[PDB]
Amino acid sequence: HAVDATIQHEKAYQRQTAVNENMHRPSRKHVNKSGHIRYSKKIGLGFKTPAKALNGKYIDRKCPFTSNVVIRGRILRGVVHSTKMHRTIIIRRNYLHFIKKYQRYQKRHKSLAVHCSPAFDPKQGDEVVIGQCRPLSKTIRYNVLEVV
Amino acid sequence: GIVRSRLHKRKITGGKTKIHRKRMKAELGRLPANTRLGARRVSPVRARGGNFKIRALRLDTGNFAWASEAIAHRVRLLDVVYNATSNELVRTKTLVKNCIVAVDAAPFKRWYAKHYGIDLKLQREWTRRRRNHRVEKAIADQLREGRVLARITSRPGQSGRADGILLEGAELQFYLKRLE
Amino acid sequence: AKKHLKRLYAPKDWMLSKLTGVFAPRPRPGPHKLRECLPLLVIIRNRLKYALNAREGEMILRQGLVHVDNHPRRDGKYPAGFMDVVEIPKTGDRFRLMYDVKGRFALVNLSEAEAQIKLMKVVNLYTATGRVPVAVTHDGHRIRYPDPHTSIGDTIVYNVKEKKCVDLIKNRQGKAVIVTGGANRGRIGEIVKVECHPGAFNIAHLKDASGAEFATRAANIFVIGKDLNNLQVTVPKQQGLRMNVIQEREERLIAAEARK
Amino acid sequence: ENSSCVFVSPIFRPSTTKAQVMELFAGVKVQRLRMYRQNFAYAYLDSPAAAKKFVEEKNGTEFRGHTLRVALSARSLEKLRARQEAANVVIAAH
Amino acid sequence: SRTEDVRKYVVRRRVVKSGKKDRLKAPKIQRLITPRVKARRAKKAKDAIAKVRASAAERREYLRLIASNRRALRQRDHSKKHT
RNA sequence: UGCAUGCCGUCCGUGAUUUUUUACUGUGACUAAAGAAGCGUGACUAAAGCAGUCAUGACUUGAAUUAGAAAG
RNA sequence: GCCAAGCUAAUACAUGAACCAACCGGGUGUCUCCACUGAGACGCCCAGCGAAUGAAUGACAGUAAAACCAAUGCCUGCAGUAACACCCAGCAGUGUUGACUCAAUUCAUUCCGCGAAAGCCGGCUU
Repeated sequence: HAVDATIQHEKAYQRQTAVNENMHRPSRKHVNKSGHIRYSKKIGLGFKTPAKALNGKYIDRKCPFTSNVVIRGRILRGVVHSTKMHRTIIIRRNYLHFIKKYQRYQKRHKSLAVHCSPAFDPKQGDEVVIGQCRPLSKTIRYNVLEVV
Repeated sequence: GIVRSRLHKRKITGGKTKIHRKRMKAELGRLPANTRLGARRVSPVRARGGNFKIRALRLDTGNFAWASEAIAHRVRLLDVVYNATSNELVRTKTLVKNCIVAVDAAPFKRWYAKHYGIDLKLQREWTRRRRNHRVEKAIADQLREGRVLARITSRPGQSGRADGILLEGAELQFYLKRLE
Repeated sequence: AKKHLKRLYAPKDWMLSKLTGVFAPRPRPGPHKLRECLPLLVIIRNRLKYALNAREGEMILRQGLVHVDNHPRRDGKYPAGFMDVVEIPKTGDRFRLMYDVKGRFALVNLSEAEAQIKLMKVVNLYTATGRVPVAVTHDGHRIRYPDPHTSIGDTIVYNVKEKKCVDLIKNRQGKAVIVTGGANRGRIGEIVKVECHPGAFNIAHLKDASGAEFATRAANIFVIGKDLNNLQVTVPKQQGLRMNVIQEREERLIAAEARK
Repeated sequence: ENSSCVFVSPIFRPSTTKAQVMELFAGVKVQRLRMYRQNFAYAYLDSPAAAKKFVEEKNGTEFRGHTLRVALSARSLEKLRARQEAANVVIAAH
Repeated sequence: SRTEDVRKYVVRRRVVKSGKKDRLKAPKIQRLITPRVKARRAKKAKDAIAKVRASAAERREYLRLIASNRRALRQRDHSKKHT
């Protein structure tokens, strides 16, 4: 094959670790619909692999569907707050907290940094489902699993 | 000594962490190997649990694989040509994982002749082997020139070895243009 | 690197008094967990009264007079646990360690025939070098060639004299189990259904012989027979039936009046 | 137990022609050769009765290239003919 | 010589104490190979090969069981089609 | 070692098709002792303790039970 | 707190075990045979646990009737049909999890850590 200029925008060549793309007799186990070889996996907790993961061309280590990152621990929900960073977003969780002495509630919120794979295109104000993973940066502990 | 803890870092609020404990051995770091090209010289390091890490200081030979043929050979290293971190590493000829090197191509030529009967007993399994098999012009051009490009796949500062794989496909063209 | 155990921090089931010592014997690593075991010194000094103190317990144990699973044990900190067989041939005593209806450790007397086998729960299955399937047990045993139908929830009947497996009982909808942990420990029931929640704890719903309903986590049930009437092991006196607290107190008062 | 067919091993189909086997065979034998196991060879004598050619030689002697073994095949040629009649009907039936 | 006994040539030291019999002191000989020791070593090799032989037999029985259960399923299938 | 083989509603895996939470409330699970509540017990009573009671041993002795924020 | 010389133990340190003793695979040379390539010897290598790099396996689970070539299997043309050119005619066609680049297996090249303590007692020539 030739070099895809739409993808190779770095000083080092971008490739998937799991498979070898330069194979003369590729195996149908990891053969994509468009001929090429692509590695993808099924994560566990009743979630579906997006079609862009199986049939796309993006290279993303730290993607739960196309890399060695696994999902284990907590599953949470939140609303998208900011999308200014590259391949990572900020989400907000809003909740009510009870005070016993004054039998009443007060509004509180929390913020989390979440890695977003190129399979999704969330916008500010949208709702997402996220899952816990191993530490990926100084602050990132979650990965986007579905966009609603 | 060197530590790997997060205590000295700033908080995301910009505030300063007040440390109320001394440094612990369980969070240490060590000085880098800075492996160079030359006659073999290694140094053992006793790591946690009693196991040993082999710190390579100089290397000049390695085990390199031709992925298409699923074989491997032991060959001599000649030069360091490219490095994505910085070209000051190329100037000093430093060996690290994922750097591009040039290796001797003579052992690979000998294997090709003895396996396919092609120069670049009655039982002719060669005719069977050449059926539905072809070689890339980019590789054969280097095999005739004497040296062939390869990518280091091991971590010399952790295991003491410099192993790798030959460049083929679109990855070969990517680095050829970056060297042109 | 902890090697002590304060008496206030020791498990309540050991029944050690708070006023008669600062420390308790700390069990060593072994077949059973520290929080779910009963050290040999506690068995021989308390419970059975063959030893009056720790000095006499050491005399008995270090001679090799106590056998656990057909093997002499010489350590008073050896952790003994659920379904273990303890034999003292010089005295002529054989017991199995079980849970009574109140969740406490109980020693059940055994006949010579019944002392040759023990029930083993599978907890893991993996492949060893040379493609050998291995089954890991709740008491740390490693069986090198289990039956091809073995699953992680099943129970294995194991002959300890010949070191050979004899039978396999599967975890199904119509089987009898005993609870080994939680608030319902010691109760014997029958499986009604099992709820599967991937990634979290599965929940089992059980039915007692008297029709009472209760539930536990799937990791706390232990298969012991194909139905409530054909059990492959001997159970304690109460047969795993929880009794009403109001009713139980009334009978105890009546019995005291008649006894005197 | 006396049976018509007799089993011959370890003759090799690709190395020996058809003419070679009856050279060892006394006669009146129907030959069939198998390739799933090279050694296999079934010899159904016309009038075997007491298999003199099987009780004699067999394990004691050796065929060309390799030693040979013979055992009673416990197979009746009549049953094969019965299946042959049914099979031909099936071929006609389709 | 190689076959000569060495216990006879060990050096004895004489100790004299007043009003007591003489004391003769000789070392205990180390690395003295006796027929009791020779039999002990040879048993170790014999049981090591025995244990490995038993393990291979256990493997054959397991593979026999797997194959036998596998052939009964296809035999049962052929029985259904025949009837 | 074929020593073998036969005499409509469900179960389980995978694909296709489209959507309702949170909160409150009822149960249930999972949750160290010591401390608090309290069932039994004439340590001479009590503050205590978990023991002891009765005729080559028995009581197939006893040591019941509860509450503990919020979040999950 | 210390120096030099002379003696001497090991379960300290170092070295080191052929045949008994198997199954299975990869690469290659001389003999027999078939056909005009295929099979079997024979030789010759190399194949342990663990570690490193590379290549495969680590399943399937969206449609059905039939022709034509070359190579094969079984019947005397397509019935019958785990797989496999003999020694083994069933000596793995089947690891686990919610999920794995994990467990384990085969192939190529490379380490350059791995005693049967070369041990100690006891009971009856073993």
